Amino acid sequence: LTESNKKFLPFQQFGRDIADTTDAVRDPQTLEILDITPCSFGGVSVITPGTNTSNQVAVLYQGVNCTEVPVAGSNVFQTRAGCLIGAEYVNSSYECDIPIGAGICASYQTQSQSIIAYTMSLGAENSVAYSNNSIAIPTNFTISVTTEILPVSMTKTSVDCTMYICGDSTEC
Amino acid sequence: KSFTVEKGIYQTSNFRVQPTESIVRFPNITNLCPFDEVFNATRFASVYAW
Amino acid sequence: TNSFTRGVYYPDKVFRSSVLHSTQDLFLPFFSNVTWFHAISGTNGTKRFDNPVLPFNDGVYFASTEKSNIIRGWIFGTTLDSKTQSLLIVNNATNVVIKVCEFQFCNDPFLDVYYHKNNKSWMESEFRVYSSANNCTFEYVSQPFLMDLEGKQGNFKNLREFVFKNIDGYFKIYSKHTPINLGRDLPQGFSALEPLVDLPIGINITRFQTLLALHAYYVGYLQPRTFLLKYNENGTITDAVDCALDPLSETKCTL
Amino acid sequence: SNLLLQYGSFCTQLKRALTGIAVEQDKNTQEVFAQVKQIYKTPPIKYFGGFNFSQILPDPSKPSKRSPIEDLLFNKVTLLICAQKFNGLTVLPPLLTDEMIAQYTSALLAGTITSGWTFGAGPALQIPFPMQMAYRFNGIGVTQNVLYENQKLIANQFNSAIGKIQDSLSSTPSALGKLQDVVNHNAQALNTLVKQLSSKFGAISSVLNDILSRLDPPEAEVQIDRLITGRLQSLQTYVTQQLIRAAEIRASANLAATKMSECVLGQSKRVDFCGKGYHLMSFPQSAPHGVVFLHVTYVPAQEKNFTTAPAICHDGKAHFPREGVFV
Amino acid sequence: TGRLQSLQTYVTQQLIRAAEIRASANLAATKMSECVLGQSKRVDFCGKGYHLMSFPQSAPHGVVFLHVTYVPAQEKNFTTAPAICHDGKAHFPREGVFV
Amino acid sequence: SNLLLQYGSFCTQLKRALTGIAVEQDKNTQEVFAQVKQIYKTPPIKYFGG
Repeated sequence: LTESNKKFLPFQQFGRDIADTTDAVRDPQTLEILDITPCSFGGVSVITPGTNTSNQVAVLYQGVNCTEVPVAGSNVFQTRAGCLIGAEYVNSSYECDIPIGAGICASYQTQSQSIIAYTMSLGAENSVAYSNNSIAIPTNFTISVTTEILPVSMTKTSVDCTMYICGDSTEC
Repeated sequence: KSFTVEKGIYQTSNFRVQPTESIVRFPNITNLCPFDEVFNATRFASVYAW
Repeated sequence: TNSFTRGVYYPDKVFRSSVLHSTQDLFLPFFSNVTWFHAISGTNGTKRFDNPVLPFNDGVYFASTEKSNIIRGWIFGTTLDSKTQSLLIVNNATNVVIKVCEFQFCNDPFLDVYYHKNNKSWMESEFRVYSSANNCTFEYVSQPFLMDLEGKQGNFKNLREFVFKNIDGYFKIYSKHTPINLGRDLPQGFSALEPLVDLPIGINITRFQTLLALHAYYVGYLQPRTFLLKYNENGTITDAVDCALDPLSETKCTL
Repeated sequence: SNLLLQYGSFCTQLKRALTGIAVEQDKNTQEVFAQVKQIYKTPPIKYFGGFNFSQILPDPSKPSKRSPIEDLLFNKVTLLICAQKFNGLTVLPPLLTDEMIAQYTSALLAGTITSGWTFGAGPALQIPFPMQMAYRFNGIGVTQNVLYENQKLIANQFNSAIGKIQDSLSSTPSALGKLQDVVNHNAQALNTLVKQLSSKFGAISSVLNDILSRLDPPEAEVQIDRLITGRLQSLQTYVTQQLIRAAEIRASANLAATKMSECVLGQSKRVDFCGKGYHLMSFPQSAPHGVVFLHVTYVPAQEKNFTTAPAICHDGKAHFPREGVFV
Repeated sequence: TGRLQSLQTYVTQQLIRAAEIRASANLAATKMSECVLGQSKRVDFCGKGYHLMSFPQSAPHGVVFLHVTYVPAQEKNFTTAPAICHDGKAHFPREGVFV
Repeated sequence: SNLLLQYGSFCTQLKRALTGIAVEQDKNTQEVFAQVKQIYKTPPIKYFGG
C-alpha cells in the first residue's frame, strides 16, 4: 500500500488499468484513495572465479534497490543491474573478465586476493596526428597466420514414433 | 551438476520477499443498536407486570 | 427524429485512466429513430389521456424536458393488477418514493373545475394511485433525483435522461441531467450516464406506463451491441463508437 | 507448485533457451561495433580540406557525447513498461550502455577521416583528407586529376548533401520503420502473454484462489490441471516465436557486420552493395537497437553522344587503346 | 499426449538448429571458393589484414582454416604534397605518393 | 464458437502471423525483379554483331 494522488470520481471504487491488474483502491472507512504495487522480487546469480583459484563468491540480486529495502557481507554497492554484495567498487579501469550489466565487469585481482568490480574500459586511449601535409609509410612487414573454426554439419538422427511412445503394447 | 566450476556468472535461484501481517478494513464506520440505552433508563415495574 | 449519440452509460464501477476498452453490454444503437410520444393530458371533462401500453423491449431509455413537475412517475409490471408484483416510482417534491408492493389499479388525477390554470394553483390532489395489498415488500425512499436548475430568460433546458434495465433479476436505474441550451430534439454532444440506483428485486417485467399529474418525452429500446469506449483523464468517457454501423467503425474496432 | 513437478522438466530448457538468446544479444553488439583495438580521437582543429563534418562528429555541449544527426534519431524512436515487471517477467539491461556505444562510433569516425582505411589492416597511418579522396576516385575508374581540379565544387556538393539528410528524416514519418517494428513486436508479444492470465481455458475461473476456496480439494486438482496446460502452451508459444525472431535479427546482425567491415574499412567493388551507384566511402551512426549508415556514392550525369570505332590503322597495323575508348 | 508433445518439441528444436548450421555451411562453402581457390579483396573476410592464401584442414563435424595474412609495421612520418609543378604544369603520380 | 472465445486470443496470433508471411512474399519479388526505375525497350532490328 502507498499514498495515491490520482483523483477518483465518487461512484467508482476500484482502480484497474491496462491488462487485468488492480492498481488502486479506496478506503472502506473514511473514504480515502490508496495506491498499490507488488513487493519486490528478482533473480539471484553467483559470480565466482572458479574452484581452481579460490572459493570466495559475490552474489547479486537483480533489480532490487538494496538501499531502499534490506536484502536480509564484505560491502554493499548500487548498480543499475541490481545490488552487488561481496565486492568493492574500485575506481580504476581495466578490461572485462566477468560481465554483469550496464558497463560493470568484475575480476579476481590483487590490490591479498579479493573480488573487485570496476567500470569497463574500451581499450588504450590513442591519438593520431592529422595535418595538412603528413604521411607515414611503413618500412617492414610481418607474415602472420591466424585461425578460424567453422561448423559444417550436425549428427544425423532418426526416431521410431510407435516404439518410443508405446512400449511394445498393442493397446497403446 | 559438478564439483568444479569455471569462472563467470551463474544464475541459481530467485529472490522473493514475504508478507508480514494482514489488514482487513471492512466498510465504514459501523452499524449499531440503541437497546443498550434501555440499560441506563432508571426504574422497573410490578410482578404480574414483567 | 433520430437519436444521434445519446444512450451510453458506465457499464461497471471501475476507474480506468486514458485507455481504450471494448464493451458487450446492452446499449442504444447509434442513429436510430425515436418516436415523439406527445400526450396532451389536459384533464378535461371525463378522460383525455394518450397513454398506450409499451412492450418493454429489453430496457427503456427515457428522455424528457418538463418545466417543474409535469412528468411524475412510472409503473412497471406485467399483468398491471394485484395478481403480480408491480414496481412504482414517484418523484415527490420532498423525497422520492419507490414501492414494489402489489396494487389493484392506479387511480386518476382529479377532474376538477374547468379553470385549471385561471386561479387553481394550490398544491393539493394527492390522487393516491397506490392501493392496499397484504403480501407487501420493502421500500427504497431516498433523495430526489429530479432537482431542476433554474432556467432564466429562456435558452436553458434541463434535459432529463434515464435508463431502466433488468439484468438477472437486478433492476438498474441510470440517470443524468444536462442543463444545456437546446432548440432541437436530443442536441449534439456526448453525455455518459452515471449509475444511480440498484434493486435486488427479481420479477418478470414486460410492460410499463408513465404518471403525469397535470391539473413531450422520447422512449427508445436497447439492444445488445459491442462498443469501443474511451476513458480519458479521471475516468471520463469522452467518446464511444459502434462496431456494426459502417465498415469504418468495424476497422476502428479491429485496430 | 507441487503439480508442476509431475509434468517433469519442461521449463528448464525454457529458462535455458532464453538464456542463450540473452547472451546472443550481447554478442551481436560486439562485432558490429568493436571492430577496432584502440579508441582514437580527432584533433581540436576541424578543417578537413573544406569538408564540413559538424553533423556527424560529437558535440560536447550536451552531457551525452553524441552527434546532432543521431540526436534526431533518439527522439523519433519511442518506447506500458510498468506493468511488464509485475508478473515475473524481467527485462535485463544491455551489457554495453549507450555512452560507450557512441564511443565506439566516435572511434570509427576518427580512424576513418584521419587514417584513411589502413587502420583496419594494421597500425593506423595518418594521411590528409584531400588525398584520401584521390585514392577512392582511383578505385572506380577515374583519374586523380579530376578531384583537385574541382576540389571546391565537390566540397560544396558534399556539404549541402549532408544537410538534406537531417530534414529528410523529419519530413518522412515512415523513415525509421525498421527499428520501430523491433520494439513494437516485443511489447505486443509481452501484452498478449500477460493477457493470457485472464483466460480460463475451459475451467471454472481464472483465479487460482477461487478454485481452491469455492471448490473442495479432491476435484480441485483436475480443474487446475486444465488451467496449467493452458498457461503452459501460452508460455511455450512465446519462446518458439522468440526463437524464430532471434534468428532473423542474427541474419541482419551478420549483414551489418559485413557492411562495417567492407563499406567503412575500405572501398567495396560489389555493385549496389554499399550504395546506389559507384561507392566512395561510408559513415556509421548509432541508433536504438540498430545502426544507421550514411553511404556516399558517385553518380554520373549530363550525357553527350559521340561516334566511335574500335581500332585505328596507321602504318598497316592495327592500334588499340591502352585504357580508354576511341571517340 | 504428454509423450507426443515431447517429440513435437524435440523436432521443432532440431529444425531451428539445423537452419543455423546450414547458414554456417554456406559461409564455409563461400570461404573455400574465395579464400582458397583464389585471392579475395573483401576486407576482413579471409582474416585480419591483407590476405594472401589459406589452407583447409579437416575437423570432426567442421572445418579449420589457416589464413596467411600480411601486416605492415615500422612506420615513419614524412612530408608530402598532392602533386609536382615543374614547368608551369602540374605532375601527378601514376602509382605512388610524392614523399 | 462459444468455447473458442473462452480460450483467449489463439486466433489473433495465428491470423497476424499468416498475414506477415503473405505480405512478405509480395515484398520478396520487389527486390529480385524491380531493380530498375524505367522500363527499357529493345530495338526492332536485332543484329547484335552476329
